[PDB]
Amino acid sequence: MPGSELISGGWFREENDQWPGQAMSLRVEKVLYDAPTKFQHLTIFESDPKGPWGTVMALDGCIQVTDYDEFVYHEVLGHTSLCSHPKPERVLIIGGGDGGVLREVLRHGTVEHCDLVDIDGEVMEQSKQHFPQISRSLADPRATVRVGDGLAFVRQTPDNTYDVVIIDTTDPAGPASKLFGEAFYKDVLRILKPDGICCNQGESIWLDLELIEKMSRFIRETGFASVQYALMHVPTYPCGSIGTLVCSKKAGVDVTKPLRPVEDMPFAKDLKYYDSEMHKASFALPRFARHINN
Amino acid sequence: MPGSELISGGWFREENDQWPGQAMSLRVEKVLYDAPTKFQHLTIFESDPKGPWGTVMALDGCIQVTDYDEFVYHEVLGHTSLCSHPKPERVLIIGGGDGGVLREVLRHGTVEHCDLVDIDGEVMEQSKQHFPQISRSLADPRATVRVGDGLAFVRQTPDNTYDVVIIDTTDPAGPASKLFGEAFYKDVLRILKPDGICCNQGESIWLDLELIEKMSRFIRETGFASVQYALMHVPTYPCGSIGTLVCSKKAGVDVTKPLRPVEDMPFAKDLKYYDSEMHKASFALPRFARHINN
Ligand SMILES: C[S@@H](CCCN)C[C@H]1O[C@@H](n2cnc3c(N)ncnc32)[C@H](O)[C@@H]1O
Ligand SMILES: C[S@@H](CCCN)C[C@H]1O[C@@H](n2cnc3c(N)ncnc32)[C@H](O)[C@@H]1O
Ligand SMILES: NCCc1ccccc1F
Ligand SMILES: NCCc1ccccc1F
Repeated sequence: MPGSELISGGWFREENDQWPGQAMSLRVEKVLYDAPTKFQHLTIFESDPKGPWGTVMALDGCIQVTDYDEFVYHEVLGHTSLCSHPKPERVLIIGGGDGGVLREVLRHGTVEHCDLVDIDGEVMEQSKQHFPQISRSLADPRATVRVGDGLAFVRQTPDNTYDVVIIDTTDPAGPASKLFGEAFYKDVLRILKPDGICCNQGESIWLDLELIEKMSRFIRETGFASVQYALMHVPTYPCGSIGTLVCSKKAGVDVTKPLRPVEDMPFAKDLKYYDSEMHKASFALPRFARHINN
Repeated sequence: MPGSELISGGWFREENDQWPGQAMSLRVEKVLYDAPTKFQHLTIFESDPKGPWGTVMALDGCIQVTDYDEFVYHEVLGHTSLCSHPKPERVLIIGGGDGGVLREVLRHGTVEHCDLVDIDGEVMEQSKQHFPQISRSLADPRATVRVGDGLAFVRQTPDNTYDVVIIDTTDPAGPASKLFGEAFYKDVLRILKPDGICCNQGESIWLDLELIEKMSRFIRETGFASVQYALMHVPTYPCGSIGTLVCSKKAGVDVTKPLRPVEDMPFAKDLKYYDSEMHKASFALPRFARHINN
């Protein structure tokens, strides 16, 4: 819904009815691209050089990435999921057209192939033009990048295809709407191998607690053995955090203690947020929310 | 620096040169107070009833408290410090004129008396008027509230007076400037008993990392045996978080694991954010910030 109008008087103001009454605002130095795509309104701007945020991307008015803080969400989804799997060789990313989660997934030496399926091919194009440090991964021969709806893709995929499925989507308003639903997760379960792990963009414990409760419950009811929400610090998502529901197909698995610590891997010291202490800490939730995890 | 001009368009915008290029914005339903005090510009407003934030207070344009998320910082400062001490009987709060930390300190049965010294008497008056759930503590018989500069109060206080000193101040621009300084901390060390603990308003890992490291350095140099930063999730502070440096006078103290777990206390079930799991998780820092704690 929201579009070009959110830039006004030198500021981008993230006003949205998904978070009534509040708006994170970033100063605009230069707009780089602002257009409707086939699916979403896409805005990329350079923020004020006197601030640290760098380039910023928003879809349907909702901030998706900035240069300064993108490493948090991308490291958390990519490493919390793959470090919870015994030997993740085949990975699926639904959404993620900016390439960030793919960049982090492809740090793991176990990965043989990752499919990435985003509905909006302009997101991949503009990420290659304006976010080269996030998009470099897209060209890698381990990846097959497709433009398509994630629901339709999973309905064409065989049972037991993937070790890990990562659902990196926009908010429920817009083309991601059915990806927050039970029918979609039914198929995600089916396309995972017996030891499979999924994680998602699991929204906010401040704004979306009821949805998190609802989704955590229906994902267990579809047949995942366990679901645990990992909370992470991201300044430029609404209220300064986001979470991911980390789900295990197989019973007896505790995703909250890494199974294959990143520290035993050669790229651990290049990460800017994630490590095994952060992984365990991410599943400790405020008392008001701790019931999500038990 | 800033004042009434941050309300415009029906919104309050937290523009500040302490965080250039960004601003949190809240919709204003009704201004409740807006004026210079003896020391600071104080603004209180009721936010959009369509949003969750409730009443909001700002000093010198910097959001201090909202009804919806105040319990996080108040619980973390009050309980992380007192649950790290073996028997905290005498406590000093510098700043904290809203009374939130004092509310939390006075849940502990060990506390005989808490002194609170805030430079701005108008903050206590307005917090009683407009934040009763936060200020419900100020007139307790276990508290003595005085209006004055915390710097002089700590200088005048005799050695070995307190078990815990909690420094709940505004940002360094303004009357709290010298409370981020080494001379103040020297007096804090002096007025603590030999097994004393202090903690403070420790600013942001995204905006202030250099300041945080400088403080941790000089607090150690003054003679505190250990200093560890605890991170917490507060949507309405800049970037969505803040921290506290929790410092022990005595050697041999690990404040990162609770000494007296709050679960053994009768009010644990009343808290909305803090518990032992959150206390331990708070000291896990993102890799980029990890050098604060080692
Ligand atoms: C930009 S990425 C999130 C930013 C942090 N990496 C979210 C992507 O989800 C895609 N998205 C939204 N709906 C769908 C569907 N139905 N299918 C696939 N991808 C989707 C959308 O086009 C974004 O590029
Ligand atoms: C409002 S409280 C922080 C909000 C979350 N409890 C911060 C207080 O610090 C006081 N403050 C600022 N400088 C000083 C000094 N020098 N001394 C005491 N109190 C001070 C200021 O008046 C606020 O009431
Ligand atoms: N409101 C932002 C929620 C979100 C978080 C992460 C990635 C995409 C995304 F849309
Ligand atoms: N910019 C907000 C920093 C802060 C945090 C907490 C209490 C007071 C305070 F000023």
